[PDB]
Amino acid sequence: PQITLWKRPIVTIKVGGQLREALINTGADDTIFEEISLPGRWKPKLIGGIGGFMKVRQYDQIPIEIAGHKAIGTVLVGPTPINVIGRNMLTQIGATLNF
Amino acid sequence: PQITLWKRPIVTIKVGGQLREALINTGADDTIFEEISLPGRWKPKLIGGIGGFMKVRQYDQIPIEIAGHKAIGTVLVGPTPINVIGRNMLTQIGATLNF
Ligand SMILES: CC(C)CN(C[C@@H](O)[C@H](Cc1ccccc1)NC(=O)O[C@H]1CO[C@H]2OCC[C@H]21)S(=O)(=O)c1ccc(N)cc1
Ligand SMILES: CC(C)CN(C[C@@H](O)[C@H](Cc1ccccc1)NC(=O)O[C@H]1CO[C@H]2OCC[C@H]21)S(=O)(=O)c1ccc(N)cc1
Repeated sequence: PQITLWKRPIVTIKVGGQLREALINTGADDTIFEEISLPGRWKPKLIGGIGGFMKVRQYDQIPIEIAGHKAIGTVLVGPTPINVIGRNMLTQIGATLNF
Repeated sequence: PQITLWKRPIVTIKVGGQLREALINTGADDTIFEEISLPGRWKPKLIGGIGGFMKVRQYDQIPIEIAGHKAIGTVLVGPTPINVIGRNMLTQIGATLNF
């Protein structure tokens, strides 16, 4: 698809056998969801650093479907106020910015 | 241009008779630069809200050139750690996300 930016670019995601809404965020290195059960072994990760750190669970090699397109990558699970699709996943779907 | 997302999408901006680097950020509603002198009347604005607020100077109707393309819009000036081009400006240049 082609997504214009007059509204926040929030899209439907398939992840962990569930559906979630998430913000497509070119400003985010990583993809993070609030609390979802995912498969495999996780490890703790501290993220952020600008004013403090948030501890999250890092799951690698998670399949997601982002508005119809399949991606595999790292998904962080933790107490984010806003689910986010970051560049790690956007590269996998071939997302570009165009003007 | 077409910008891939394997690196942070940082681009050269012309603003206030100066050059700055800024992050193209689809996750940001607004455009914010660290401290730059701009023309016109500003007003204070509190931004954020997620953990606290940052007070910034809001300048309206500021021309910028974002990798070659002219945009006019609101520019916030304040103590951001990272200069950001947000959706307010991205819509003016016709920036889209495509996959
Ligand atoms: C890490 C996520 C929970 C949230 N994100 C913001 C985060 O990257 C901020 C971005 C940031 C940049 C400049 C100034 C303030 C915040 N950086 C940061 O270090 O925040 C710290 C704040 O306390 C800790 O808890 C979260 C991470 C740690 S994000 O995915 O990029 C993001 C960015 C903007 C929006 N609207 C929604 C999500
Ligand atoms: C407002 C700017 C200074 C910074 N931005 C982050 C900001 O939107 C966070 C985004 C955010 C989202 C979820 C969790 C934490 C932070 N939201 C927020 O309310 O932050 C508050 C923190 O203290 C105050 O100072 C800054 C604004 C106030 S941002 O332009 O979207 C931005 C986002 C990510 C990066 N890497 C760089 C910039």
